[PDB]
Amino acid sequence: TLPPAWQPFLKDHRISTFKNWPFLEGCACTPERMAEAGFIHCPTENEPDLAQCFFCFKELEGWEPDDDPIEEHKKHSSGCAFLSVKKQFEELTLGEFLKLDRERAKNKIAKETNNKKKEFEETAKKVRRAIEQLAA
Amino acid sequence: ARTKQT
Ligand SMILES: [Zn+2]
Repeated sequence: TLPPAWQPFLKDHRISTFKNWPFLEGCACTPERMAEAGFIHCPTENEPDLAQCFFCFKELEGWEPDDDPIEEHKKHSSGCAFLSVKKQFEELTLGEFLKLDRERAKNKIAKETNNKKKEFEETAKKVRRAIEQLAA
Repeated sequence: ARTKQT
């Protein structure tokens, strides 16, 4: 088998992650077509159709059956490197693969930072509002 | 689709 951390590089693992994905047979954003685009299904309560690139970590809710997940990926995250991987996985080299994984680990960190930032600006707003009300 | 919010 393949080291679990490295698993989302696998189209078939990514597919397997779609569990009760609403858009099946007749749709353009089918789990197959979705995994092919690098998404994994990571549903929440308020967001049951939440999908995420395993590589750039962009997150997209609000899918419509006519959406082409590739086109939708170039749109909301053109910078993503997986988008450029022409080759099929096992056609890669370990060298090429490790380059890619390093970039993933970097994008992940980049994403963590980015969230911590929003969390920070959220807390700020609360503090601002409070102080204002307290001065009023 | 949309970029996630909140
Ligand atoms: Zn991506």
